Amino acid sequence: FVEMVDNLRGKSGQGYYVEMTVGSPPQTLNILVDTGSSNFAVGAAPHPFLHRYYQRQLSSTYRDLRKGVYVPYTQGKWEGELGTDLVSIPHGPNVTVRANIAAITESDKFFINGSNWEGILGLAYAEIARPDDSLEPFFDSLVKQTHVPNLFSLQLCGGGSMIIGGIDHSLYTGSLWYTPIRREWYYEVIIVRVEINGQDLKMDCKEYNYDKSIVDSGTTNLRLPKKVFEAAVKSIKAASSTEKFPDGFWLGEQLVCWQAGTTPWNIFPVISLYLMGEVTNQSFRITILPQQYLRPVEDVATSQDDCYKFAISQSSTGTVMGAVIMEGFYVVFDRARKRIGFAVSACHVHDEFRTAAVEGPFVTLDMEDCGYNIPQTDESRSHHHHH
Ligand SMILES: CCCc1cscc1C[C@H](NC1=NC(C)(C)Cc2cc(Cl)ccc21)C(=O)O
Ligand SMILES: [Zn+2]
Ligand SMILES: [Zn+2]
Ligand SMILES: [Zn+2]
Repeated sequence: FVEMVDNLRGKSGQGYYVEMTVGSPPQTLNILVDTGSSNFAVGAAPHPFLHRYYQRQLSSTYRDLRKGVYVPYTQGKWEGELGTDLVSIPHGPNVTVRANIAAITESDKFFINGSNWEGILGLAYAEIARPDDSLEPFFDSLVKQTHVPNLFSLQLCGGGSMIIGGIDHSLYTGSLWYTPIRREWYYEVIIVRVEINGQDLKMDCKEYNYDKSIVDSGTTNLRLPKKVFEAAVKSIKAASSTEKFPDGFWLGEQLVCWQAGTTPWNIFPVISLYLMGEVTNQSFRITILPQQYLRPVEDVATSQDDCYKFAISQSSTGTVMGAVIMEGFYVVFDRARKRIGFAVSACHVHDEFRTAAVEGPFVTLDMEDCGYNIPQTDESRSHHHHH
């Protein structure tokens, strides 16, 4: 897949984007790759932080679906008008498809200064598409209309590659290990064990996946459920206790610095997440270096210093394995086989003495179902799904 290597740009803090062309003649736009959502949505009116956007009036192949859509986040919102147009990925597969496109007409705190993407590509499943699961996501349209294989892989480099329809063995080293997709909505997986510098957190493993665990290229941080977040911070604090940081650091709200080149990497522990194997009673681990969760941020005054933000944060909506965790790894989203693969990426994050790793198997004489069952609402229970 030589044509698809290096088809991503961006960083964990602002997102990774791929070029896509919409309409005819083709309008080229840079589009955020988001495995945490399922809508293809592009800015479609002027915005102070955009200079280009999708002009529906310039596309001869645009069709209005005459239905609006409103997508609120905790942190902002986008809204728009649904339609369809021709869509290609110029540094992707040699195919063109008719896809749904939400033309974003208004938004709040969605587009950010200097991100360089004008739209989001929701790669997750129809169950979570807005307004409902009848709006076919982009990837489903791609596979249905072209028989490209039903899989894509992400190598995020903190630069990167989204390989559509296959696995490129140049982008990884060592074994690819697969964890099952628990349910096809988010890319949901199950964590069976957590260690921080070799020490087991020793929590009921359902706590790890409360109320889900997901792989999300649209989220910067590793996000952890409250109880797990507190046990991890306690453990990382213990390891690094030669350094007393302000509370705002552990909250992600403040940088901590050392003199250029002197950052004591060794006092920050590795985190291993053991993911359910394809074989019952097997798991494998992904091992995250401190350089993945302590992220450099160059502030104006501190030119003499390397300064860092803590990129693990508390969640009330489950574990999120966001971009800073994926950056170590070649991640295969094998929708055909309902599984996600992890291998050590060819773009390595390095540490003096330790390596981000993917290792297995680890066998357990049980476990234990570590999956959590989200309490079924009457709203969910009642919608009919006639497919
Ligand atoms: C790696 C992408 C990071 C990135 C680009 S813009 C903001 C971020 C940080 C991200 N939040 C968001 N992600 C996307 C996928 C764009 C969805 C969304 C919508 C709104 Cl209305 C506000 C923030 C975010 C996070 O919470 O971590
Ligand atoms: Zn190009
Ligand atoms: Zn019905
Ligand atoms: Zn349905």
